Amino acid sequence: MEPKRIREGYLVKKGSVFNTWKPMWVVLLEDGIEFYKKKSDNSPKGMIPLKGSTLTSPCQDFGKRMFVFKITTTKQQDHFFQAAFLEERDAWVRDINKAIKCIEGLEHHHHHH
Repeated sequence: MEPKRIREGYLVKKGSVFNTWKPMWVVLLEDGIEFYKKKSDNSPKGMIPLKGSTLTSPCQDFGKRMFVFKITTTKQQDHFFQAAFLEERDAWVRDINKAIKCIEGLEHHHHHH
């Protein structure tokens, strides 16, 4: 009903506290991926620009355990987060990287004339 995001779920993201790794709620939207702690902590912990982010798969030595990839928002903001399994690892990183690669071609204001 109210909830209207492209791909929302709950994965652990490392970026907000003192360098750690804890599960969290995150919703990638077609205009930006904003994630909080629960389906709606009511206050987002950090957002991701849907244009200028990178993807690292595999990732670096930051976990490299189950399925943890590393993204780099145009603001040099690394994002090492792991899903619950491979299917959710490529489905989450592909949905966030897809929306970011889709906004680069989804602009408005046409100047045909």
